[PDB]
Amino acid sequence: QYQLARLHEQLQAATNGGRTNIFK
Amino acid sequence: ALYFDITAAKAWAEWGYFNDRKFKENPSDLPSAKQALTSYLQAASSYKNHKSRKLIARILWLLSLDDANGTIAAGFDDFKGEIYVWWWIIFIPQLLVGLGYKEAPRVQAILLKIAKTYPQALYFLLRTNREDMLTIKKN
Amino acid sequence: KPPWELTEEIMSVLKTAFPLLALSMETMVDQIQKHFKCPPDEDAYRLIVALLNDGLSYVSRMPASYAKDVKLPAATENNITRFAETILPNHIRPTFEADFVKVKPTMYEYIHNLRKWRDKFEEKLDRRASPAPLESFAHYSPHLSEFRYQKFDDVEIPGQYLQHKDKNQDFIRIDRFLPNVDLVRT
Amino acid sequence: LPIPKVLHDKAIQMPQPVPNIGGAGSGRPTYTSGQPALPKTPAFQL
Amino acid sequence: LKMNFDLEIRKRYASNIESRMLPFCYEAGLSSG
Amino acid sequence: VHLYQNHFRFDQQEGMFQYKSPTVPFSIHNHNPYITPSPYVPYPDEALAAEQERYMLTLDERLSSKLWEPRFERFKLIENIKQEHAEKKEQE
Amino acid sequence: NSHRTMSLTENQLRETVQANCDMIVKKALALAQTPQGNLPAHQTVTDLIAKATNPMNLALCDALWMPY
Repeated sequence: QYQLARLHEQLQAATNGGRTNIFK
Repeated sequence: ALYFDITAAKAWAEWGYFNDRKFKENPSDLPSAKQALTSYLQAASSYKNHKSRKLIARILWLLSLDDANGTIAAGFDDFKGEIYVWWWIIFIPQLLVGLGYKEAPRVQAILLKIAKTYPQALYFLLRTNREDMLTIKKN
Repeated sequence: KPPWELTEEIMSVLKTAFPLLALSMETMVDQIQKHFKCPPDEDAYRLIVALLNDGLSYVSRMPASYAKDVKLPAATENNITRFAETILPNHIRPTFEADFVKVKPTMYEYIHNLRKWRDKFEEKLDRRASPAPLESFAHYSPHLSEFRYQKFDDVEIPGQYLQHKDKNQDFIRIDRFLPNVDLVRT
Repeated sequence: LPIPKVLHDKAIQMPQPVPNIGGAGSGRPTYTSGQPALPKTPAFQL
Repeated sequence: LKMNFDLEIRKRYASNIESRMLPFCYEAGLSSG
Repeated sequence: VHLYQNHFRFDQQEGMFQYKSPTVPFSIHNHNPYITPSPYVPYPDEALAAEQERYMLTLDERLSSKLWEPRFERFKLIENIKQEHAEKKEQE
Repeated sequence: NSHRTMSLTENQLRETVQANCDMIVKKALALAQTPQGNLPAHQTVTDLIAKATNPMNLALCDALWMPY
């Protein structure tokens, strides 16, 4: 739970909240 | 604008600066220099607000570029009004030096005016100049 | 006309108006000029320092003259002998003559002796009683005893017309000279 | 303008230690100022 | 005008009991804390 | 995926991911071409040491506790706010 | 002082005065300029300070100047 929340927060920060595609 | 103004020194200042630039670009248009001198005198008489010192410096610079006939040094005759010699006090050394360089009458008039109004602004410098001239000319 | 004629005309116009003020200013200037000139010791110190500095500058500009065999070139002998002759009190002239006017010294000895004389004069000037009474600089103390009581008009403190102001109604007037004078060596 | 005599009680009490409020943070070496009369000492162990 | 109550709750995933208490208070609705 | 000493990132990523994630530094006598030189330098067992450093860092709020993975959230928030404001202004 | 005027020419005085004023104004304008790229504002002053503090050219001064 805590690990999943931390990972989700990190991914949201990295992707700018879904505005950026880093996987292409 | 000068045809409509009453106490506008800015118009005189701008006209004088225009004529000064025109004389600078072409160093043979003495009438422009004379008009600039007259306009500077008018603006200085109109200001009386510590902004006349730059105009006085420009007038002194213009006076030293005159010819034998003294064409430039005629705005004084073409200008009517008072002088307000208080704003010329900072330039006493230049007037003292210039009273032996090609324009003695014009600076002597101002120095005589100062001698009757602010004697303590002029006494020491005049005394030193007199001693220096006496030593040099007739040692 | 000659500049001095115009200067005299200006001075005459200035004197015809404000006669008492002109008289007061002239008297004050004359007293300052008369009673505030250097004594002979300070003149000797000043000239010694000037000569030493000139010698050092010459040696710097033209090296190889600092050896113990170069005989005082540049014809400074004329300056040295003139200074020894007509610019010294009788009390120290024989010693300066015996030290310099002789052909003995080279540049090395020249600079050595100049340094010794400079040290002597510095030490002498440093041990005076610096605060001197003002009444000692006169025969009847015009500046101290009587300035406030033998002036015919008010005089401003000099130097206030060099500033950028719009009126002189608030200029400071001289009230008094303080009775103590400092002696300062640069 | 008015200067009352005595002064009321809340204006003449001695200062007490106060915490850091504002939400910006503390210990930042920047050019921000904010200051209470008497801040409270941080905890430490030597 | 308002208070961003969701910015303080997230700190739960960042003495210890005090640290964990405030997010719980804000989540429930206790503005006082 | 690109691998580095202590971080990694995807090919088209402008940030980095840490592996732990979900001269004379601090001297005023150093030199670089954009500051003036200093006149104090030529022209361009362990328990005791730890205890001394701990004593010297007393009351230092941020450093004493430490004795660091930036994410640029405030910068991204400012960018988003500015973009939204510009978009709103475009309409009017 | 040169005892070499012999002309008292207005044009010569005008030209010389203009040239000298231009030189001084150029020296004053160099200091107030900012760089083009991403450099700090007062970089020219920093360069002049480095030049003035260099021991290589401090050693070429006079002895009475006392460069030390």
